[PDB]
Amino acid sequence: IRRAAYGVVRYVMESGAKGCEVVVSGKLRAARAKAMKFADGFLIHSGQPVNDFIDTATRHVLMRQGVLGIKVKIMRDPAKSRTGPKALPDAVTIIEPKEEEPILAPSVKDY
Amino acid sequence: RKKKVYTTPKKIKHKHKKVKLAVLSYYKVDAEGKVTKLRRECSNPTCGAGVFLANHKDRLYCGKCHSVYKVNA
RNA sequence: ACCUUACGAGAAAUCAAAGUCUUUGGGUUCUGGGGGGAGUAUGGUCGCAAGGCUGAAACUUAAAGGAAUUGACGGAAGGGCACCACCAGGAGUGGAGCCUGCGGCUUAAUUUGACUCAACACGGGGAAACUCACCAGGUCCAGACACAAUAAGGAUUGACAGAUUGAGAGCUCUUUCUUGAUUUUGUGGGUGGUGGUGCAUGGCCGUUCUUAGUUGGUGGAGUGAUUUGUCUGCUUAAUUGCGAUAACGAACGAGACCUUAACCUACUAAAUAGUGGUGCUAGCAUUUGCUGGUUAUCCACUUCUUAGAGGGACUAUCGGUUUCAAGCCGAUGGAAGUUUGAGGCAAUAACAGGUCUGUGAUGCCCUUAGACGUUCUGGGCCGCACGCGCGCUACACUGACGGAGCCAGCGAGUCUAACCUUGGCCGAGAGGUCUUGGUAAUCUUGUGAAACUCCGUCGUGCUGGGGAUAGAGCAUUGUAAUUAUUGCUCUUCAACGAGGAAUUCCUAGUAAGCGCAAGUCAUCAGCUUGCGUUGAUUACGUCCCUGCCCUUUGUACACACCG
Ligand SMILES: [Mg+2]
Ligand SMILES: [Mg+2]
Ligand SMILES: [Mg+2]
Ligand SMILES: [Mg+2]
Ligand SMILES: [Mg+2]
Ligand SMILES: [Mg+2]
Ligand SMILES: [Mg+2]
Ligand SMILES: [Mg+2]
Ligand SMILES: [Mg+2]
Ligand SMILES: [Mg+2]
Ligand SMILES: [Mg+2]
Ligand SMILES: [Mg+2]
Ligand SMILES: [Mg+2]
Ligand SMILES: [Mg+2]
Ligand SMILES: [Mg+2]
Ligand SMILES: [Mg+2]
Ligand SMILES: [Mg+2]
Ligand SMILES: [Mg+2]
Ligand SMILES: [Mg+2]
Ligand SMILES: [Mg+2]
Ligand SMILES: [Zn+2]
Repeated sequence: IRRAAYGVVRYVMESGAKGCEVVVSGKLRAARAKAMKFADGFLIHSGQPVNDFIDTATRHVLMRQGVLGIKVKIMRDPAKSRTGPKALPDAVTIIEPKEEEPILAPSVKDY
Repeated sequence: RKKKVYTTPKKIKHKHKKVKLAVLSYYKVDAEGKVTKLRRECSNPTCGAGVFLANHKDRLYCGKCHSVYKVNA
């Protein structure tokens, strides 16, 4: 179970995702159930950005002890979008000005 | 739940599955003659004189058409 | 004696000795060798005594203990928030009558879940049948498949009439036709279950908490668990930020984002939106005007209506006050200056919170043909001595009744069906009937809503306030309305004269008043989700009460004080 869950989170981050997150909830070896979380990268949680960049999915695996729910959250990288917003809402980038020397001598070029 | 006493009067009368009868198709039998037919058939639009008629007390059935065909003598 | 370093020491707290101790030797005396049993027995010895001093063992036990750390708690000390807390208030509820939900009682059954916030107009739970799970009865198999048995000189199915049955269930029987290998009887093995367990689970939802909280990298402190960063103060809705500063720089949550409402005589456009004209007319005036009607009069227009793209607010400008910083408070301008208003989304860690009765989501347990399956008929969920919780109508002239005026916004609506219904006619009404428009910016529909406004009757009287509880009829939905479905008429016309202790919600188009649409819906709203209409008073604070968070502190707690 961990092999798969570490395997799938490794695969998604190698595929160029910004963050991946898988949850397995269910009875493992005992009557008292327990949730495992397996994460890598970072993910946002709130706002309109989650709708556009997080893809989420839920499954019910039917074992012989009971149902095992499987959640997967994948944060795609905003830079590789090509359709819509290319960055998070509060990303600001100031472009570096190319620095040049002061002239100190007035001249006219002619034609 | 509380209990199941199965209170009701016992009426277990699961039916007879139409008890296998003895040798059938008794049309008539004729010593060195052609046989007429007991249990009159029916002048229907489908039944081709193959279905007989039950002989009840004062009525004649059909069986396959479940409709009385009795007429006055 | 104290303060500071840490050469050094130490398990650390801490220590100028507790240092000069694995690089181990200045001199000397005393005591200890896991926790109990036990400072107990026994024997001495001192003492008037009380007792003192010496002082075991059998046996028993896997820890007892020390110093720190992080939590949890404290009938410990401080700080900070919030109309699910208070302040100043507003409107109430608690009293009454009814409506509805829960407990109780009763019952054949009154099916069940959920009991502080975080159960109780909640399960979209407004149940006549169905739903439906409960009760009294009656059918059916819709018991796959396999193997045996039975058996084409019939394995099995169906029924006319009568008895029966609530019954036109031949269900069962009397009676005898019809069918043809599909079935039937067992053995397995399945299937179905609104049967059980939410304390065996998934998913979803609620709650902590929508408070402001959480975490790495690198550096610093510590042997370490850990700590600082993440803080004395000020500030903010906010660990929001300024400042201090062994910390710098970021991440998640907050914020940004998205939706919506407000501005645009700026752009692009429009009989499914709307003006103005010009035709054609009507009425009144008469001058050179006023108000309408008209769909083939047509020409132009976009202000208002609609939605595409954009613009616009960033607390702008000025003044004041504050390490003169983040900010805060006035004034001006502005459509807009409480986060511009309102939401949607919403961290880490949790909870034995709710849901197996939403699910063909589910493990196991039970049941499976006189069934806990499915269906049909009739009841029940509504039964009423009582106790609670959301509500509706009121207790009256700041009003009731009559006539007249008269204005919204959100929205829904039928075809292979019969939904929204205009108009004409009949009827007091509720309703009936004949046509029509609409699959919709086109028609219902300007949804002519109610409060309200103007004139009138009432005249402080449980009164023309209130309309509960009863009796007769007329209609509508529906297979069916009796424990009245709902609507209408007439009559009967109760409590209640502002409500004890208690207690809820709320800071501007907000509270409160007033209606309408939608959801459920064949019929039924006193419910909910929204929308407009009319529109206040009070405050712009604080920790007093109640909650929650943080700091300091103590701890023998850590399934954590229900220890
Ligand atoms: Mg869970
Ligand atoms: Mg200690
Ligand atoms: Mg009351
Ligand atoms: Mg209910
Ligand atoms: Mg209920
Ligand atoms: Mg049943
Ligand atoms: Mg079943
Ligand atoms: Mg059932
Ligand atoms: Mg559970
Ligand atoms: Mg470090
Ligand atoms: Mg270190
Ligand atoms: Mg660090
Ligand atoms: Mg000032
Ligand atoms: Mg009256
Ligand atoms: Mg309307
Ligand atoms: Mg009466
Ligand atoms: Mg009080
Ligand atoms: Mg109201
Ligand atoms: Mg103490
Ligand atoms: Mg302990
Ligand atoms: Zn025939």
